[PDB]
Amino acid sequence: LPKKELNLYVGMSSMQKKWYKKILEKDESKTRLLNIMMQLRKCCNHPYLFDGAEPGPPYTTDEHLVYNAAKLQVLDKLLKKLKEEGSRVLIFSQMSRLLDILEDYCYFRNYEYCRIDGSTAHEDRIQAIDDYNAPDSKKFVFLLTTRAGGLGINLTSADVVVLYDS
DNA sequence: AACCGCCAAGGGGATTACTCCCTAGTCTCCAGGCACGTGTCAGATATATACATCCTGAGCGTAATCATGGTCATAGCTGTTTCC
Repeated sequence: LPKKELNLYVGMSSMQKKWYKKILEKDESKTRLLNIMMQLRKCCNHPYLFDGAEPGPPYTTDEHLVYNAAKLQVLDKLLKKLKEEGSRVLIFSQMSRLLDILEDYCYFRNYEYCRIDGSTAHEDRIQAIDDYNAPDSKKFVFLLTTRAGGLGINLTSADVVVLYDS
């Protein structure tokens, strides 16, 4: 059985277009751009990563996060579809900090999962893998990094794997 | 949460060649600024008064202390009662 591949070209969120211009035109201000590569990469990845895109002193946790994000709207659609389809999904990303927001947004949707990140533990890696690969595991999603997570482990219990970033 | 390894990629510091035009040296020139006389004014001088202010009690207020009274507690005395 082969594998399918689709590249979900989604438009960059209009809400963060303010800050994306604020990065291109150097408009928010008075910070580093020593690696314009990464700065645009983080804005390409997620807006709240720039330390002030989340204005709330209580830091509200609601649909605004998926609202202000370009990708998570398609993610929310695909998570709803794959939940009914029973697809056991794996998510890969580069920024461990971004995964915190996904961990927070996983809490919002109340999914079971296990978060493996660079330098979590030794026994925690084993146990989180076991719970995810446990038979009939309801851990519908699985947070994982890119350069720390997928270098030899087998996840045949899963079928669909999604990249947040390239 | 520092440390350390790791990872790729712009980024700008380095190097080479060249051009050029601006500053240097000279040189001609002259009036600006510096010495050189001089009066006048604004600080210095010399009193006198006005005033602030400190000093030390003139006195006044305040509290601290001793005096003084009243009051209650306890002890002593005796009268009453009951018992043999």
